[PDB]
Amino acid sequence: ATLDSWLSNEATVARTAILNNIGADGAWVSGADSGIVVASPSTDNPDYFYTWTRDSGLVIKTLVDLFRNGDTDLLSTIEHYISSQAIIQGVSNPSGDLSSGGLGEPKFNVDETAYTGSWGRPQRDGPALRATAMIGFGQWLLDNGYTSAATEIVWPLVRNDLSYVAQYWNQTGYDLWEEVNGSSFFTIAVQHRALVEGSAFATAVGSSCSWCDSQAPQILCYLQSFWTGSYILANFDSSRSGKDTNTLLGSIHTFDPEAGCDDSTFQPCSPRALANHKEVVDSFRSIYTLNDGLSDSEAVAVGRYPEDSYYNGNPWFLCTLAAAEQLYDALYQWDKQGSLEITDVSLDFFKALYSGAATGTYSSSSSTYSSIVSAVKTFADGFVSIVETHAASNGSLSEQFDKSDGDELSARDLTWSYAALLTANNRRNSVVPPSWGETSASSVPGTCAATSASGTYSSVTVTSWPSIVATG
Ligand SMILES: *[C@@H]1O[C@H](CO)[C@@H](O[C@@H]2O[C@H](CO)[C@@H](O[C@@H]3O[C@H](CO[C@H]4O[C@H](CO[C@H]5O[C@H](CO)[C@@H](O)[C@H](O)[C@@H]5O)[C@@H](O)[C@H](O[C@H]5O[C@H](CO)[C@@H](O)[C@H](O)[C@@H]5O)[C@@H]4O)[C@@H](O)[C@H](O[C@H]4O[C@H](CO)[C@@H](O)[C@H](O)[C@@H]4O[C@H]4O[C@H](CO)[C@@H](O)[C@H](O)[C@@H]4O[C@H]4O[C@H](CO)[C@@H](O)[C@H](O)[C@@H]4O)[C@@H]3O)[C@H](O)[C@H]2NC(C)=O)[C@H](O)[C@H]1NC(C)=O
Ligand SMILES: *[C@@H]1O[C@H](CO)[C@@H](O[C@@H]2O[C@H](CO)[C@@H](O[C@@H]3O[C@H](CO)[C@@H](O)[C@H](O[C@H]4O[C@H](CO)[C@@H](O)[C@H](O)[C@@H]4O[C@H]4O[C@H](CO)[C@@H](O)[C@H](O)[C@@H]4O)[C@@H]3O)[C@H](O)[C@H]2NC(C)=O)[C@H](O)[C@H]1NC(C)=O
Ligand SMILES: C[C@H]1O[C@H](O[C@H]2[C@H](O)[C@@H](O)[C@@H](O[C@H]3[C@H](O)[C@@H](O)[C@@H](O)O[C@@H]3CO)O[C@@H]2CO)[C@H](O)[C@@H](O)[C@@H]1N[C@H]1C[C@H](CO)[C@@H](O)[C@H](O)[C@H]1O
Ligand SMILES: *[C@H]1O[C@H](CO)[C@@H](O)[C@H](O)[C@@H]1O
Ligand SMILES: *[C@H]1O[C@H](CO)[C@@H](O)[C@H](O)[C@@H]1O
Ligand SMILES: *[C@H]1O[C@H](CO)[C@@H](O)[C@H](O)[C@@H]1O
Ligand SMILES: *[C@H]1O[C@H](CO)[C@@H](O)[C@H](O)[C@@H]1O
Ligand SMILES: *[C@H]1O[C@H](CO)[C@@H](O)[C@H](O)[C@@H]1O
Ligand SMILES: *[C@H]1O[C@H](CO)[C@@H](O)[C@H](O)[C@@H]1O
Ligand SMILES: *[C@H]1O[C@H](CO)[C@@H](O)[C@H](O)[C@@H]1O
Ligand SMILES: *[C@H]1O[C@H](CO)[C@@H](O)[C@H](O)[C@@H]1O
Ligand SMILES: *[C@H]1O[C@H](CO)[C@@H](O)[C@H](O)[C@@H]1O
Ligand SMILES: *[C@H]1O[C@H](CO)[C@@H](O)[C@H](O)[C@@H]1O
Repeated sequence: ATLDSWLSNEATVARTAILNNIGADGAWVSGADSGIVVASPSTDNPDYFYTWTRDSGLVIKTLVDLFRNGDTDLLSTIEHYISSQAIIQGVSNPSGDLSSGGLGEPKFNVDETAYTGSWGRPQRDGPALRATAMIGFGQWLLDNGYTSAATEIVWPLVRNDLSYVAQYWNQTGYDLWEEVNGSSFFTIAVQHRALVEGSAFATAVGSSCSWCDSQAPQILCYLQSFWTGSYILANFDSSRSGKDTNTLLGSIHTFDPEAGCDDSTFQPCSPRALANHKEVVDSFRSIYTLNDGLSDSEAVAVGRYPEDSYYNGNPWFLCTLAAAEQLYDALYQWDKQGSLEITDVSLDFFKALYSGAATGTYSSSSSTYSSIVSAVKTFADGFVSIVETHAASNGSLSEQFDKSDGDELSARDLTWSYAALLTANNRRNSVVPPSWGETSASSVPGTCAATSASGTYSSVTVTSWPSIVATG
């Protein structure tokens, strides 16, 4: 259809736009140092001309996955990013130094200097996201015979971030939206993932991560507290409803293609994540004029949380895309398992799309399965069509689009918007990321403990990169 063709062209635009926003040769961000991912080229109203640890880590993980799938030209970009982080980790900033909390700093200036003004800090998701981005590249290096680069450059950088996560996971901080000082779902979810794949990577390079091992099960134990019985609470210490796309992002960014529909890790197809999907998406149905007249079986424009007032509270391209991505992931999981189960917890999600839905197990050859997957795919594509409808004529994607008229607003050419388009398109095409080991990390301890483990910190100096030749 036109969505299919639009997506193919948009994937090309998205890749180009991301590169334009990375220093020091990116066309839109002159001034940014080598390997520095800039959030948006907007220098004023709003000023997003900074580098955030979260946006950078999410964008680089996307590029690493494209690279591993054959986009070999991205090699230099990834190397520059890793080199830049060896420096950033050691930059003294308002959150502290390398070994005293500095790794939790949310953003830095594009020239690698500290941002010293007031900001919601620290944001503890950053080190976890950066670790996940680097581990993926480290895995490729190991697999392709560049052991020294993996052991001497990547591992030591990752070791710093993993130590930060194990030491401070059980402390409050700001959420991914940089507004709530408390304990956040997305953050705890990505931290659990990071420690698990961090331990595997440490073993692979001939080292160890005892703090990853002792803390991962405890983070998972705590993660269970976020389930309210009807949806996933986005944050503790908040007065809001708790319905927030923060939870959809937590699910899609911790999606493991080898995982079943596991409730303990909130996988995309788990009953808990499906129930949550409907609760979150439904919260935007009556608050945006853009959604007027749409039925419960139709996709709608999705924002961050219903109480949002940032730029008056509007839908976000990356949030609308996350709503579609969780469903593409679920379709993949059901297909791989050869069945789909409907439980009392997820019944409402299914009933809204297929009125004949009833609890039970449906094999992939059954009529019910066929009806449900068709309806889910159409629903998911619906979210992507809304994005297509409001993207600029040349493919530009801003941070937000107007709740009433759909015009683009806030930061223009937002790097994260482009990465979210790339991942949603990939999942739609059944292109999935490497597994992180969820199948051996979904067991919940019988008793949760408020605890931590201190790892180790050491400054890394990147002398040089071996002449890596990527072909495939
Ligand atoms: C698809 O097509 C679109 C349309 O062409 C493409 O988007 C355009 O892309 C160009 C870049 O190629 C952007 O140019 C920059 O513009 C800003 C100014 O932007 C503001 O003003 C614009 C014009 O307003 C006037 O005209 C319009 C239309 O007639 C009218 O509506 C308005 O009322 C007014 O009369 C606005 O259009 C623009 O709006 C957009 O952005 C908003 C905020 O993000 C957003 O909310 C809106 O929805 C809208 O999207 C906005 O209000 C210039 O400041 C900027 O200039 C810098 O960069 C150029 C090089 O690109 C350089 O020559 C300049 O010297 C300057 O350099 C500084 O900034 C750079 C980073 O941006 C940095 O690298 C430099 O080192 C330097 O930085 C230093 O100085 C700054 C000083 O503040 C400091 O902060 C730094 O720290 C540092 O010291 C560009 O000229 C267009 O804005 C943009 N247009 C739109 C509509 O988005 C799109 O890219 C295409 N997509 C694809 C995939 O191809
Ligand atoms: C450090 O780790 C320890 C160990 O894991 C953490 O301790 C656990 O903390 C959770 C969260 O506080 C706690 O769960 C609460 O248990 C209470 C009963 O024992 C519940 O009454 C409480 O209810 C809230 O959460 C429900 C979902 O579980 C919601 O349905 C309900 O509406 C409540 O949420 C509202 O109220 C809270 C107030 O707590 C508010 O913050 C929310 O925004 C919302 O308005 C919880 O279920 C566990 O009992 C604790 N476990 C142990 C062993 O002590 C500790 O929190 C961690 N600290 C940090 C900073 O990470
Ligand atoms: C770029 C972010 O801009 C906003 O965040 C600022 C906000 O404007 C400030 O007012 C202040 O917010 C404080 C509240 O005023 C106060 O009531 C209480 O909530 O504490 C907060 C924090 O001190 O600081 C924050 C920054 O911490 C906006 O609200 C954020 O959502 C914006 N973040 C987005 C952009 C960024 C880069 O692309 C993304 O990483 C992030 O996920 C986005 O949400
Ligand atoms: C998640 O991982 C646990 C082990 O930690 C398994 O028991 C479970 O079945 C799922 O694979
Ligand atoms: C599954 O595994 C976890 C550790 O990963 C245990 O804590 C739990 O008790 C169960 O054996
Ligand atoms: C947190 O608590 C655990 C036990 O609950 C310890 O093993 C750890 O050293 C830290 O004190
Ligand atoms: C993490 O925090 C615990 C306290 O909960 C300490 O015991 C540990 O040494 C580390 O600092
Ligand atoms: C936690 O504690 C260890 C020692 O117990 C330190 O090496 C680490 O830097 C952090 O302070
Ligand atoms: C923690 O452990 C690392 C790795 O052994 C040391 O290099 C560091 O100095 C600290 O003692
Ligand atoms: C801690 O570890 C780093 C990484 O190997 C070294 O660069 C530093 O000198 C210290 O031994
Ligand atoms: C590790 O940290 C030191 C400062 O302690 C820096 O000089 C180095 O560049 C790296 O960031
Ligand atoms: C990397 O190594 C250099 C020395 O070669 C240190 O100065 C730096 O702090 C980091 O340990
Ligand atoms: C690259 O190699 C030099 C060799 O002298 C080290 O000093 C530096 O710390 C980095 O590992």
